[PDB]
Amino acid sequence: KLNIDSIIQRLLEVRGSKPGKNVQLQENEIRGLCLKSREIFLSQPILLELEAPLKICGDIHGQYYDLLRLFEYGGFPPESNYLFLGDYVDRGKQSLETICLLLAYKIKYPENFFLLRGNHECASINRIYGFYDECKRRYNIKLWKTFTDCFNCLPIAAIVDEKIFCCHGGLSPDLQSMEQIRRIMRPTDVPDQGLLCDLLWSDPDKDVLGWGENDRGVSFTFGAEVVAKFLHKHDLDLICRAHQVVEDGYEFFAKRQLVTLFSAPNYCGEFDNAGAMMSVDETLMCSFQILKPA
Ligand SMILES: [Mn+2]
Ligand SMILES: [Mn+2]
Repeated sequence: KLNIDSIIQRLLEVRGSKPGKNVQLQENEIRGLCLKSREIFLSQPILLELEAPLKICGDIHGQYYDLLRLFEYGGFPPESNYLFLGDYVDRGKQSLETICLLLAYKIKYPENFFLLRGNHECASINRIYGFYDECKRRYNIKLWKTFTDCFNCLPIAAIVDEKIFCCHGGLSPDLQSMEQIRRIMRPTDVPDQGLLCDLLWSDPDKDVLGWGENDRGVSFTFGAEVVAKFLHKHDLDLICRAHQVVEDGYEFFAKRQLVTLFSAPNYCGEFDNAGAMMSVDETLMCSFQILKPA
């Protein structure tokens, strides 16, 4: 029943327009995106094992016209393969269009386009930071619930070519084995502590070395020694995460053993930050494309 091509065409029709212009899909169409993407998310592993070549993006937060920007720099699907690290909704003004385009591409190109869960893909959080209000304002609360059901099935982490470990937040002191991630059962809401919480909420910290307390009031911080041991233990070369704004769009930590990516330029209209996108080529060489704020 679902006309994906037409949905994608209408979402892209506003390319070039000044930021703010809405796209108005029918409720039934959005509901269809959620239900069909949810089938796909559940049919694929919770810990994705992906291969290069690949583009990797961090937080978007409903900045739809920045998402379009990313695709014009990186290549509209299927010209490149994509992995997004979560935080698609909240704070920005066009979360619906952001998430709709992402889900549409996921349905169209399920083997070449991937979405991880971020900490905002949780109903207790996106109720407060804007997605609930955007849904209510534009459609209704029932549609917001349909999105939650779909968010609850997103995968949590990826390993790219057995060398790059990717997740929204970062590491967990509870993470002894990758099998622990593969055993996480979907759908689920994100608990307030534990492994799943930490993957979506933790942060690197330059002033600690081991594990520390996190100023967010949830989860932990980790230092360079945690990072080194994790990579040595699992025979990995790099951790790739998002979750924090970085002035330059990306930022290395711990002698380039971790990188933070952030893909929303001029975040909230408040910050003066650039957005970045990481390319991994077949040789596992990492490059960056930078989108300066306009
Ligand atoms: Mn975020
Ligand atoms: Mn986050």
